Amino acid sequence: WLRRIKAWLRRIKA
Repeated sequence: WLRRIKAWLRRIKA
């Protein structure tokens, strides 16, 4: 969750 969602941040555009 420190490498997938930090990039999912890119997918979620949170």
